[PDB]
Amino acid sequence: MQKLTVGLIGNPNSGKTTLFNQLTGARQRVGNWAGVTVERKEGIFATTDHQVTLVDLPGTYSLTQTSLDEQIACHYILSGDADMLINVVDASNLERNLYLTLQLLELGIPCVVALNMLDIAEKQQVRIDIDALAARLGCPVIPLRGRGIEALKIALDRHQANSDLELVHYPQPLLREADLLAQQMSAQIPPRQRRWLGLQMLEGDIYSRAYAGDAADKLDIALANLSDEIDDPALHIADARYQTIAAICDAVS
Amino acid sequence: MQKLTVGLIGNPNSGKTTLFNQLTGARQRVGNWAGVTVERKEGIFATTDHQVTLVDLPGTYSLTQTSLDEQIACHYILSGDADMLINVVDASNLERNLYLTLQLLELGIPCVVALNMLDIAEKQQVRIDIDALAARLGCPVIPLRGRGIEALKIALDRHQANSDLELVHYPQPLLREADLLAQQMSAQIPPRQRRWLGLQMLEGDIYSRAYAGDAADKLDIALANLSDEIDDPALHIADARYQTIAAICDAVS
Amino acid sequence: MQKLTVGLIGNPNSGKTTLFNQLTGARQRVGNWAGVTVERKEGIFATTDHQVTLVDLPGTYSLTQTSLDEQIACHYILSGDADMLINVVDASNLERNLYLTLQLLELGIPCVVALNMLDIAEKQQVRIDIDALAARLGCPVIPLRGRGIEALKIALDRHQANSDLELVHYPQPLLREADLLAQQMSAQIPPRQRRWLGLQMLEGDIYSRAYAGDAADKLDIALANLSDEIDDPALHIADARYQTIAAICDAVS
Ligand SMILES: [Mg+2]
Repeated sequence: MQKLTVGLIGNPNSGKTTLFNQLTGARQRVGNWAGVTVERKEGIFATTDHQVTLVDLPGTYSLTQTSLDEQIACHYILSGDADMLINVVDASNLERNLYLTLQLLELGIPCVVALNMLDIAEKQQVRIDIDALAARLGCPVIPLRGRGIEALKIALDRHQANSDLELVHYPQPLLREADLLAQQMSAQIPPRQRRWLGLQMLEGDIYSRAYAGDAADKLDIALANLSDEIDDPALHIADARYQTIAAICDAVS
Repeated sequence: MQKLTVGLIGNPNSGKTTLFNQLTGARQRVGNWAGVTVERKEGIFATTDHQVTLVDLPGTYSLTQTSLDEQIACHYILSGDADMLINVVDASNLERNLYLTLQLLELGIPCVVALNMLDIAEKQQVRIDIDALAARLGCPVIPLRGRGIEALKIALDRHQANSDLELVHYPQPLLREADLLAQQMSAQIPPRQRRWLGLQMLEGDIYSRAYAGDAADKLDIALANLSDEIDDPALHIADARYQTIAAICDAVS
Repeated sequence: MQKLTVGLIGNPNSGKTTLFNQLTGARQRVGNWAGVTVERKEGIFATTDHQVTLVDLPGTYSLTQTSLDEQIACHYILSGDADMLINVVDASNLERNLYLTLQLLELGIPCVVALNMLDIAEKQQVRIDIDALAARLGCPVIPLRGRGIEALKIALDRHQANSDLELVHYPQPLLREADLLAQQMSAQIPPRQRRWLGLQMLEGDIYSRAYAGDAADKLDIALANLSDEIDDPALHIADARYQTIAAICDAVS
């Protein structure tokens, strides 16, 4: 059976260790994240086609104060160590969850959404439309009797590449700059990421500057172009992302 | 920012002035429709890409007694003045609303559906499936905290062309004639419209004859062909449109 | 009007004679299935494009003890007598119904699902999402005031070919053998069926061996290959089909 490294990532409190313990059972071990004493849990389970190494990522609300759990998930996410991500998403706080989701999706990392706590969503009287959600995100959405798990495993095997949906609608000025920023960036990172990194820099993401290399000192002269062409830049971006999530939610829940 | 002329159209009582006042705020003015003393409200708002001139069309149940509100919406709709239409649709009377919708869709006018009064639909215990509705119509469907509006604006920018769905299933005889009628028609009107006009003439739409030009006096000899090949013609057509709406509704609500 | 032979097939008790009596009214007659005294009801109704000969198939839970109702539906299904199938499916026992459905879909027979007893599903508090169901199955799904019937008729005309969805996710070893089995099989049966037949043989379907011809005595040496490569074979297959239905249901109901 083929090897596959999957990252497990989600918001804190959103059922991420439950999923990990059910998937790996006993075939798990605990180490520390390199250089720190933060715990790194790792595990293995078998799908029809793969033998999967599942790495439990620290629980987080955003990829971009700073935080160590945060620097860890992000650093790992940008490393390419992972062939694919299982994004555990709490159905009963769907909007706040999709924030992390969209980031993974604009990065372009092959992603399977594991939609949980669907019992609480019923009580609280929320219904998500699974497959409408899958169509807007561009990636399979699996609702979790060990059913969800089997369905989740199969999706890991069958899913290869998220659809390119251009999910956020940005001012054209903004994209022009994120792009001009993105060519000052290391060949070492894929295209979609360099775009995302370009946009993060225009948002005031300080952290991201350290991922940008050659594009640190071009933010000021990029902030040159936009002043003409526009602005409120970090404003337009946060907003665009906020409109994109608010509209999926109103369409699917 | 780019200019874009959008028509606003819907059934009376279906929340069409509310939407118009929210979109344009104060940047509106009132004139009269050319040649009459019927009020024509016009307004402007800004999307990410466009500066939109919104023209409020008289409220109507059908494009095809006669009526002046009716002659006005239709005349404007066939003029091409409008780059795009926002079709305000009352969720709580979805079937009766889609009648106007289908007409716009068989005409081929780039169309964004604004699905409102979703509060009344809840109480009355109706749920519409937004994105299944969007897939059957071939055009974005936006459910309206100023959320819906932002989602509506973004769709105006992103939507270019309705999908060609062949939505109504017609007897082949019927289409043969609507088509033979449609070549007797002015180069000045697009293909989809000339087909629609051909069909309207076979339905007994008297009004449409004045849009047909050269194809007035061919209805009798078109009604020649169908007598052989079929009939009940105005019957088959009204019915086909009625089946098409009834099946979308049963599939999405 | 064009001729079209449709088979009507479903589980017992799932409303299959009601649908048949409504579609054909009085234009029905009763005969016996060739060689037996089992009743074969046949009927005719008119669609917009076709004049349909509807043949009522014995009610059944599976295509693959043995049974005569069972041998009859299957034999007819593999004969190609039918240009298309109307699969009547009880919404209130959706999972148990889809078992028969999947078999038709892996065979590749142009299929229209007629989704009934939607009243009982409401009471029992089940909602099916029609068009999400249609998208996963690869075939139109029509929910049945003579509405459903009209919508059903139109779909018969418009539907030509199920989408190829590879619905069940099989171990690659399994498919390798079902395929090697499938070339030992008569040119007389289409590709998708010979694959299905290959898989049925590896499942312990005894009945299917008589459809396989030249591939009877290769099951033992096919069971050669898999022992190496795997196993639990009939296990993996039944399971794969069970996961596939369980995941559609969790996604659409
Ligand atoms: Mg849906």
